[PDB]
Amino acid sequence: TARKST
Amino acid sequence: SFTARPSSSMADFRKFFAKAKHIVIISGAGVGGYWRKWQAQDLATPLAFAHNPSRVWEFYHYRREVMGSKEPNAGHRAIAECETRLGKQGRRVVVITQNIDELHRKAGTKNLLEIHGSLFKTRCTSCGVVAENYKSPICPALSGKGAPEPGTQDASIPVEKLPRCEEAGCGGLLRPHVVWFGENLDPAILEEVDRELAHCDLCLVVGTSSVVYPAAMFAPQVAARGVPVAEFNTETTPATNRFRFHFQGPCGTTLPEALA
Ligand SMILES: [Zn+2]
Repeated sequence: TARKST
Repeated sequence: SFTARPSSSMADFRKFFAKAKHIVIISGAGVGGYWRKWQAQDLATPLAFAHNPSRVWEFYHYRREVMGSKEPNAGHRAIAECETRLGKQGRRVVVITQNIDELHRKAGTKNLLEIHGSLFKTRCTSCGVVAENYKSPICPALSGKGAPEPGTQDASIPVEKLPRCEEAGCGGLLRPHVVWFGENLDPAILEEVDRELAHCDLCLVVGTSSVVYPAAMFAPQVAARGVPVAEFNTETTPATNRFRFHFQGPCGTTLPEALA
């Protein structure tokens, strides 16, 4: 959830 | 679960805007995409960096060069000036930006949260020190590199000639202090975002803003609390129908009007 993604 | 579409009533929005004590403005790239044969998202990853640090640095050298020359646009200025003006009235405006170009900063915005770092900071992969860096070129070996056309030859710079750490006993390899896809955003920055989102009484989402997670869930979190959200974007997004308002157009047109 804190992890950048597209 | 009513077929809830957002209003496009500017006058109704401006009613809220006149009363709001804490406005959160979330912004994105309007300020993938392709450089050479690559999607930008596929360079912006620690695996690209681990396996071809030269290619990644040539890309960020390009981005630094291109962005370093940019002036703020009418959107950035209106957002900055709205902050100052509301500041004098004891009213808060804060910008939470997914962008790494520092254009909000260049426009004079003081309350700014850069949630994905900056083109203009490095971090050392050895000792972890973070530092600002506006040096053009960042190291001599990147001088005149970074050209964007498909077909442009790779620099293939040896790692030793890539940007290096100047701290004592170190000289480690630097990377851009940019949060990459598959990396965690800074926990302290996400807790600060949460506090702004929990206290704001109006949120604007600009330029959008709604395809990179977790930032994409920020405005909807505010709306799920019952607070009005206004989205300014040239097209609709996966989140639009969660918001109170949608103003189509380039935001160098709409935003200046909405914030005036
Ligand atoms: Zn170091």
